[PDB]
Amino acid sequence: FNKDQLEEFKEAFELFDRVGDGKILYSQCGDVMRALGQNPTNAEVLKVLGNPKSDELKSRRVDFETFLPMLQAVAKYEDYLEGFRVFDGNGKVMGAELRHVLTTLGEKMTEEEVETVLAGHEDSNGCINYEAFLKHILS
Amino acid sequence: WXAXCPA
Amino acid sequence: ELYTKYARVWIPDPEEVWKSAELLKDYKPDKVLQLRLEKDLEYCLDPKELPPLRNPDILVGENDLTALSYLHEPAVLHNLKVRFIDSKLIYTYCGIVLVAINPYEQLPIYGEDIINAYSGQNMGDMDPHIFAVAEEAYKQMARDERNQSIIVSGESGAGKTVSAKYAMRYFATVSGSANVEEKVLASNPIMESIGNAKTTRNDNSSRFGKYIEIGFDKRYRIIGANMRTYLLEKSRVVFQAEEERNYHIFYQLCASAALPEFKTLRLGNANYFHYTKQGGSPVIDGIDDAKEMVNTRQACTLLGISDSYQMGIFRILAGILHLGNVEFASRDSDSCAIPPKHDPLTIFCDLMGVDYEEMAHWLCHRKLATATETYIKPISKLHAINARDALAKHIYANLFNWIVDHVNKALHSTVKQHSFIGVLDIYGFETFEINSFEQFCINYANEKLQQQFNMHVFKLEQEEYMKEQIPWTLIDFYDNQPCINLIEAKMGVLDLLDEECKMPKGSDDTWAQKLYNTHLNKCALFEKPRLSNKAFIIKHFADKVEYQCEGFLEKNKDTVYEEQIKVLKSSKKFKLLPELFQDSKEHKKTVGHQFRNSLHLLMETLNATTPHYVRCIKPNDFKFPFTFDEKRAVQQLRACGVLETIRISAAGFPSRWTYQEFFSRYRVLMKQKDVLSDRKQTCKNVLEKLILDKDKYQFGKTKIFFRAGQVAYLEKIRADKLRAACIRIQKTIRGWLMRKKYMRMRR
Amino acid sequence: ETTALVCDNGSGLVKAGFAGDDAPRAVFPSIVGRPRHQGVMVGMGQKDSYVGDEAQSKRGILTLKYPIEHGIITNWDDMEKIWHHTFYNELRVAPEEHPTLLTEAPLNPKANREKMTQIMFETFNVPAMYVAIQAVLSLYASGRTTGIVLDSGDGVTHNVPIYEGYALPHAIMRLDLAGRDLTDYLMKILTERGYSFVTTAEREIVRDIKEKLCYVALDFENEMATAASSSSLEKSYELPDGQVITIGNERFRCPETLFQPSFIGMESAGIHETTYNSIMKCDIDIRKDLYANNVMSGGTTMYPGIADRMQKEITALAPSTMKIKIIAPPERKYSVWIGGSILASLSTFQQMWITKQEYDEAGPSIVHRKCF
Ligand SMILES: Nc1ncnc2c1ncn2[C@@H]1O[C@H](COP(=O)(O)OP(=O)(O)NP(=O)(O)O)[C@@H](O)[C@H]1O
Ligand SMILES: Nc1ncnc2c1ncn2[C@@H]1O[C@H](COP(=O)(O)OP(=O)(O)O)[C@@H](O)[C@H]1O
Ligand SMILES: [Mg+2]
Ligand SMILES: [Mg+2]
Ligand SMILES: [Mg+2]
Repeated sequence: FNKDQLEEFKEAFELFDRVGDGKILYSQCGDVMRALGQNPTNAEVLKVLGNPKSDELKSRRVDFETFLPMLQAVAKYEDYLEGFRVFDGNGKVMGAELRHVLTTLGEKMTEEEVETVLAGHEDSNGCINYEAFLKHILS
Repeated sequence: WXAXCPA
Repeated sequence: ELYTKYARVWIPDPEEVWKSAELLKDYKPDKVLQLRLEKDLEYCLDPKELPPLRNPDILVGENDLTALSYLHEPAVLHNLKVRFIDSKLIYTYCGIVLVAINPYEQLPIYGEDIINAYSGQNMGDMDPHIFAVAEEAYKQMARDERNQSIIVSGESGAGKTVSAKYAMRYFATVSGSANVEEKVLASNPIMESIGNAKTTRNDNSSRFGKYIEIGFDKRYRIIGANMRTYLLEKSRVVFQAEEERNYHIFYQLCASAALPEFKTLRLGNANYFHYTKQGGSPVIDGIDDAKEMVNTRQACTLLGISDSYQMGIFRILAGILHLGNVEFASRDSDSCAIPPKHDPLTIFCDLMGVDYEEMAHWLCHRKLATATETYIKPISKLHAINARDALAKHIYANLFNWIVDHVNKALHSTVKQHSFIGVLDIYGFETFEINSFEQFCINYANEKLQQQFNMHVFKLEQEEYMKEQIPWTLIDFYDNQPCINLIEAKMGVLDLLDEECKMPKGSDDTWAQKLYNTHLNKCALFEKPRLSNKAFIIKHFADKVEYQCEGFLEKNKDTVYEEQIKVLKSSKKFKLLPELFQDSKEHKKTVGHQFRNSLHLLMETLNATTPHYVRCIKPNDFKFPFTFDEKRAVQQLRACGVLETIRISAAGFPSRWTYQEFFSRYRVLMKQKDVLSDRKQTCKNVLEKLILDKDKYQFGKTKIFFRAGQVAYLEKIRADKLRAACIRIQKTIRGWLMRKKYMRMRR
Repeated sequence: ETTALVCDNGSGLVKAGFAGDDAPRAVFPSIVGRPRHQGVMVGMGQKDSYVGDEAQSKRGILTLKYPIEHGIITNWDDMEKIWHHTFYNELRVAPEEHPTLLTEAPLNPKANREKMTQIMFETFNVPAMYVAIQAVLSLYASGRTTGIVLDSGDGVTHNVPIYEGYALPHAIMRLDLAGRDLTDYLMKILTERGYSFVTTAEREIVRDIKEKLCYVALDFENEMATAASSSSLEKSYELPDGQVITIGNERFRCPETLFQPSFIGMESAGIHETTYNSIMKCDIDIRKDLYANNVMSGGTTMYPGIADRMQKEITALAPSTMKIKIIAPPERKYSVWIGGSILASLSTFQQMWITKQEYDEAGPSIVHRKCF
């Protein structure tokens, strides 16, 4: 990251500081990393966080200078399509099945997150054009 | 028998 | 390998036979496995086995145990248990066999709506139900003029009676005309009176096979039924071990003795008579014989035994009890006599209406008739007591046959019978602390049935294989014929027992010696218990059982002197007594030889007929509704032989799939160019990729077979891919969720 | 399925039947008749020779031969006629289909066993057969593994001690006294009272007199003094023509010759003192158990009082403190057959048979090693 990049990143980090001490919580680290264009799994996030225990993950605060190596480490299409074609082969995907798998397998999300990302992309049959939705979530 | 007796 | 981080396995436990462990860290090839439990364990892998794997959870709970990829004791037990406890389904296809766990409770699953749902269906499509067996028999009888049989097996209390009851009710519903089913049911309390006994493990253990034949007219209206019986235990009439009773009827009769009619019999209490006395336990908890007497006589009356005959029956039974009390004084080594004005014999002669002097004479002498010349000669007290007891046994077995004939007269219907379906209730395999001639016979019968079952399953699977055009040889046949030849064949255990009965100064010591000399290392299935010269071990299909010699020469001996029968035939007091005999080679036969011959007539009946099997299990001893115990059931599955059936099908090709449904399942694995619109050749390719050995799977014309491992691979690999795919999508979606959170940051 | 034939050749009676049944279903004398007179009438059914109950019926015109004398078969063509008659006429069963069990006395010549096997395989084609010692079979019949058998038929008498199912071959005794040579003496003493039975047909009448009226005296000198001193003992019997004959001391005096063979001019001691000498030839541990069982077998032991005379003088010879017991079941005439009927039915015996294969391979020689 260059100085300009470091300045933009610092500004973004400070926006996530909800206490005014110039720090975020460990549990926000993943959110900030994803907001900067990385798409790490919770496993990758916990790995760069050092697999913290519940107490420090929920209340220990780190400033930008400590976050930055973690952002760096995290930073350092055809598979996405085949992954969606798993759940297809007429180019559609049930809304119910995507909702179930995202809320029940892997790193399960909340129903509100899934409704939010899925809002407006499924038709009356309950089918999702997954190439367009993928372009949407990659934009 | 054959000697010491008739049968 | 199949063993990985967060695999699952079963490990043995003494308080429930098997318990589930996760594999805490992967195995690499020896001494130890690291295990995690519902807490944490490290476990010696020991000379040698790995612990059994656990099936992938989609398979668990599906109707047919053969569907499970891993076939082994704890997966079977688990599937039965989760179906029984969680689903509360009681019926399960093991292969062809229906397994029916006794629920100890009434259920709504029986009724005409269900019956109409089962009518016309194949076995496979609907969930297993006893009606789904009755329907198979019904339609196969429609397809083919061949009669059908249903075979119901297990320790009594497992509910073989109720399982027959429902099959009959199904026949009565699906086609109609007429009363016969209720008339069949009403026979049971007399059959259970004469033919059931308390045994150390059990009450109302039936000691005989019972075969009900249901006949049909050409339009398959029920005509009526006739009842046969086989394999009646006789030695129980005169001998009991500790904590056994004699057949119930003797005790019901003794407890009646205060009633008005029986006053003439001079019946005592049941500890008085030598044939009731030996067991130790006149009374049973919660079964009270004085009330049971009413049920017995009522069932006689519904089956229309005249109240003239009903008294005759109790006359004969009292005759037998009184007979056993007759006692002899020896007055030489070679001779004996009955002490004068002996009271038991006087009462016996009164009851049987015979000359006391002729009974008293014939009990102690036997008559040997050459062509011209006849000699009446004395006999040892030992022989006099053997003769008396063979007479008691011969009376009882004839009385039993006569009662069964009168019940047939009640059930029979004159309209000619086009074909029949027959239902066999027969005891299962038996093992106790002590094993004796009764167990030896019961286990021999079960081996012969288990052979016939192995034959039928092998035939069916062979014909399905060539229907699918696969080579036959791939199905081995597992054959217990060498054990049957151990027991029955010449110079067998039975043949040497029948020899040692006639041999001079035969004894169980000399009999055991003859066994060892004949078989001890000439055979693999026969072994001597290390510490004893008195016992021997036969390896049966289900288990090794150790038999004590010490009873068998007492129990195997029947011989009846014709003089003593002719005396009884002369009795003019009443008609039933000469009626029993009405009818010299047979009178020589030993009890083992009579049993071996009764079993041939049974097998000759069943081989006529195409079987469908039921097995019954008794999941907990204390009749707690809908409870299951691992430690009881693991025994009973061995006794009923479900476990050999399974392990013999665990070798082989236990699993089978349509190309359609396999492909539908596993499009997930398949690269879109590698998918053709043809299912068959695409999948024939894919399986060659996914599993090395064609040895593990065969392409049948319409179905894919696999060996027991192979479906586990498919579900494991499927889950591996589907997990990865989810994680990869999921994180990137969280990328956009953080975009929306930056939009939050602007708000 | 297939059940052995059991046949006892004996002398006098043949007795035969199927194994595993209670008593022989064919019994008849082993006697061959040939007619000796000129035949007058024509178109008669007149016949070369007759066997068994036929020859008894016609005996007035026949010469009767016994083909077995002192347990040795003397004539072979006669014996084949007797066997042929047994299987086809008495039992009516083809000998191809049934193993056969045949019985013999001990210490008789080996050629007897050889030729008796050769005839059974070659002419009858009996599929398997066996030859057994008469005395052994009496123990099977009487339910014992131990005893000394005293056996006397017509012809040979013999003793065989057996202990726990082992024979003791050096102690076996054989004596030619019994049964025929009693009758041949009874004819001579009856001549003293003025009756003459010479012909072979008359011998059968004397044999019937012996079977009916003779008995053994407890004390021989007391009863001779008594029957000298009274007519109380004296009985009369009716010949086949209706004459009547009266017999006194001769009736006890005949079977006494079993106990004093010097009457007929033999050397040996009587049956009590060969029984005792036989027990004396055994080792001293067993003797107490042989004295406790003496099994009498065969028809010449049927006379009334023969058991009580035996018990009395063996108790005189024996050491004073041992019980002597004589076992004499009323069956005993058939004991050898009943014993063989038991033996031929045992499962353990089905490996013992000489089978035709072994004979065809090894010839008549085999019998001596495989049997006894
Ligand atoms: N399919 C079933 N549905 C309902 N109850 C059942 C079923 N199978 C067994 N039972 C119960 O099992 C209990 C005992 O079975 P039952 O057939 O009466 O044993 P039984 O009288 O000893 N006959 P048996 O075991 O052959 O000697 C009864 O209370 C039944 O209700
Ligand atoms: N009741 C009897 N009393 C005395 N002697 C008899 C009696 N019955 C048969 N005998 C004689 O015994 C001999 C037959 O004995 P048996 O056992 O038949 O001989 P074998 O064993 O050779 O056939 C003949 O002398 C016969 O006359
Ligand atoms: Mg029952
Ligand atoms: Mg019941
Ligand atoms: Mg003889």
